[PDB]
Amino acid sequence: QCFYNESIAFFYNRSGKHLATEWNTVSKLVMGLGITVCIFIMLANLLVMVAIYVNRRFHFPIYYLMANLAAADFFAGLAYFYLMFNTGPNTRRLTVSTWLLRQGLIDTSLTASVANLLAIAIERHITVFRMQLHTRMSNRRVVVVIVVIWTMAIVMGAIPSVGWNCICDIENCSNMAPLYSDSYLVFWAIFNLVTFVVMVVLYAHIFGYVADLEDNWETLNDNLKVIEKADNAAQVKDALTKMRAAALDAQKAMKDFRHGFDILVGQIDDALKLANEGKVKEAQAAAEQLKTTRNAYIQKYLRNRDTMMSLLKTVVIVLGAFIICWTPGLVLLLLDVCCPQCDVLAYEKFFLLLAEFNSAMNPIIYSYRDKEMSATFRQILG
Ligand SMILES: COC(=O)c1cn(C[C@H](CC2Cc3ccccc3C2)[C@H](O)c2cc(OC)c(C(C)=O)c(OC)c2)cc1CCC(=O)O
Repeated sequence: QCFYNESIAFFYNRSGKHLATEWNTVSKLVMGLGITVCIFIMLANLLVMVAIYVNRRFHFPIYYLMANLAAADFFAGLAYFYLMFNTGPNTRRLTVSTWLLRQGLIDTSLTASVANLLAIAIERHITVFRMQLHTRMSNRRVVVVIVVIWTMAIVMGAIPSVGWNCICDIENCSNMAPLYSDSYLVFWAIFNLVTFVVMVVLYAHIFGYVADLEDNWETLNDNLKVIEKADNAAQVKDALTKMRAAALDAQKAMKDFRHGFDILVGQIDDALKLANEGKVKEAQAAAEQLKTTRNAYIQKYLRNRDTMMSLLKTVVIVLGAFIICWTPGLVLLLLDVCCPQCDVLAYEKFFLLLAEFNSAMNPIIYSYRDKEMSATFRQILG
């Protein structure tokens, strides 16, 4: 059993897995659809890679990482192509080395996209707290990041092919993968799922913080209108106190915004002292000066935040579609070794195609969300 010159039939028969010898009706269609999707992945992801390369506006650290994510899908298109060419009766034709090759290329392609989305999540986590994009230094750093993403992918796709397999542990072979160990699949599934959870936390921290600044901005604009209304001294104080409390929370997060909001804190505190003395008319006039202060920075940050949030939402849709299709397949790996006789693993071909379609979903997402990219795709074809 331990690295014997045994065929794939030996491993597949011992575990509760099917092995065909004849050309089945569903095997012809799963191969037929499989290749058709693979050709589309190798064309749609290649089109968006050329689009970022030729267009001047897409020469930024965030868009270079998107091209690498497409390159990972392009590699996946080649990985699933070799898989679909060796499915059904052609599975028997595979040797021990060639089985680990088709399985290895798929494991490499997943962690290539997993580390890419992880790097994009970190990229968006910095740019939101840094307001705008970085300089040329980051573009040189992105090249280094791309190397780290692909190096991690090659290593993660080599770990089961460098000793961690049930070849010399034939009794601890999984029902789904007859050459892969149960201990590896439990580790692999929990590794990719914990990465999905920490990525959700990263965007939840971004959306939560954006919501907190907009809430403080809503409190600042609403209470400003209250002071404008001819009311008593007590009505002016309660509005300014609500503004001072909103400005201190907005402060918690280059030196332009850090020393920008504190100017408003000073102007509100000076307007508050006027109301405490008894000067209601002077307090309303000082609050009118706060309106001209905020109107000077909305032309420097509010116009640029809309383009940032438009790209941020697009990224979450790419990540969202990735979780919804890959999680049932990864949960299936856990139920394969930790749930014996509770449920049959019949839906194995369905979850495979579900994750395969995602490699084609990414250029479709950028086509209807990104305005500049949608016009660039037509320029290449013509
Ligand atoms: C193709 O048509 C099938 O019918 C078919 C199905 N299989 C079995 C496995 C699919 C499961 C469904 C699925 C979907 C998404 C993620 C994981 C999983 C596991 C597959 O070997 C595999 C194992 C993985 O874990 C290591 C992963 C990963 C990376 O998590 C993997 O990436 C999708 C794919 C094999 C075949 C064909 C060969 C055969 O057996 O004759």
